[PDB]
Amino acid sequence: PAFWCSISYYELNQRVGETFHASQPSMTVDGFTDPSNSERFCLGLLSNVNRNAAVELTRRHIGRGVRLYYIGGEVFAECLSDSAIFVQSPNCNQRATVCKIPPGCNLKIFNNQEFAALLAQSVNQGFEAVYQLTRMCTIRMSFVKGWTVTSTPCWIELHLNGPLQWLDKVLTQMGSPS
Repeated sequence: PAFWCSISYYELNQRVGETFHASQPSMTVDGFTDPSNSERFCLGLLSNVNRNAAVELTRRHIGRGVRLYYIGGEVFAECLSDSAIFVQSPNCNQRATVCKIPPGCNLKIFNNQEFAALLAQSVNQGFEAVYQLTRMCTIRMSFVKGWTVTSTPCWIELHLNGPLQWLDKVLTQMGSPS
């Protein structure tokens, strides 16, 4: 996939900034006021007229944030911030729980071997069963405070394009012969 994922930033229930499209296998999402580029999604420059003290307080603790890694269809997250990050990944929980990644730690947030196995099995269950897997292609992550997700001050939503494109391909193959 051209862009392995798209990342959208949120402040409580408010969408902030444009969607980040990841083209590099490794990149960071941090709270710095630097311009974003292919290797970093910087949340510090983003403005929000309706931003309260709670959100601005959290934003100051993001720091180095999180480094995301894409390899072999798998996705890993590493907490660079000195405050923890919290991930809600259906695929990860498949082994709605929120995982806490403390400072300096790492976790595989998307297992493509697990996904492939669930996909092969889901085909036998029908179109709807395969489509249900789209839910594992969306991962939410919050900075500093864990958790609805709209109740956390700073969070991002990732959409994994590789798995989604694969699901599209399979669903297409399931076209009824009639």
